[PDB]
Amino acid sequence: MTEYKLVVVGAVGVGKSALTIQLIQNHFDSYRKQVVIDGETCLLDILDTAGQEEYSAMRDQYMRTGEGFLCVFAINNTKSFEDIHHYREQIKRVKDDVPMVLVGNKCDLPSRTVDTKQAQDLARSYGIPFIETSAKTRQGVDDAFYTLVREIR
Amino acid sequence: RRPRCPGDDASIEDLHEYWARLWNYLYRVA
Amino acid sequence: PRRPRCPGDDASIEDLHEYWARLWNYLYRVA
Ligand SMILES: Nc1nc2c(ncn2[C@@H]2O[C@H](COP(=O)(O)OP(=O)(O)NP(=O)(O)O)[C@@H](O)[C@H]2O)c(=O)[nH]1
Ligand SMILES: [Mg+2]
Ligand SMILES: [Mg+2]
Repeated sequence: MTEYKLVVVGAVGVGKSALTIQLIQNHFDSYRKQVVIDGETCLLDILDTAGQEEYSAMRDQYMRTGEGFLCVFAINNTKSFEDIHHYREQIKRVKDDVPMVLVGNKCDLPSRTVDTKQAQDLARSYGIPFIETSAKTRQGVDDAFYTLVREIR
Repeated sequence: RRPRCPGDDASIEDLHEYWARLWNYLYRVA
Repeated sequence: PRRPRCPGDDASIEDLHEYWARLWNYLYRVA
């Protein structure tokens, strides 16, 4: 019965759509999934944003309805990790203390340029939880979204 | 990829499903 | 709570935006 409007943000190619598709459809169209979080059936509505910047006023206003934000980087893409502050500031701006989860996606891949502590330093520094995920294997995907719910409430 | 409204007699569940599709559609057409 | 009517498949983006917002309010008010 309780609904959560979640927004997924991050650079081009980090796996925002993959995470959304993995959560909802269990694949590697619907933007809504019924989940059970700690015995309570919850409903997750997901906005899967674009990595490509369009400088759109109205896109910011659709983001504004979001209650929580997964900030996704890819662990083998340093530029995508460097982009993270821009997304956190983008979020705080459109929302005017916004619930957030740093997501390090593609943890299945061997060569990683961003280590766990380097990501977790930034996460503790912002005051937000951090989850490693793989849209490919589903590692930590439910954890990521279920943790964002816990962060909103 | 515009979603169609599922009807004036649509269930509340169906309207929620439609709302989430619209949210993404409207975001995308910018 | 007034259920907003289906916007019509020829609706402008502005009209669909209005309907989207009003639908959320409606779904909130009937929950
Ligand atoms: N190995 C691996 N590949 C992934 C993972 N997640 C996404 N990918 C791959 O990364 C590429 C881009 O993924 P996609 O979900 O489109 O990322 P996006 O952030 O939605 N891109 P955009 O911002 O342009 O819409 C795809 O080839 C996809 O298969 C993952 O967890 N592991
Ligand atoms: Mg995508
Ligand atoms: Mg990023």
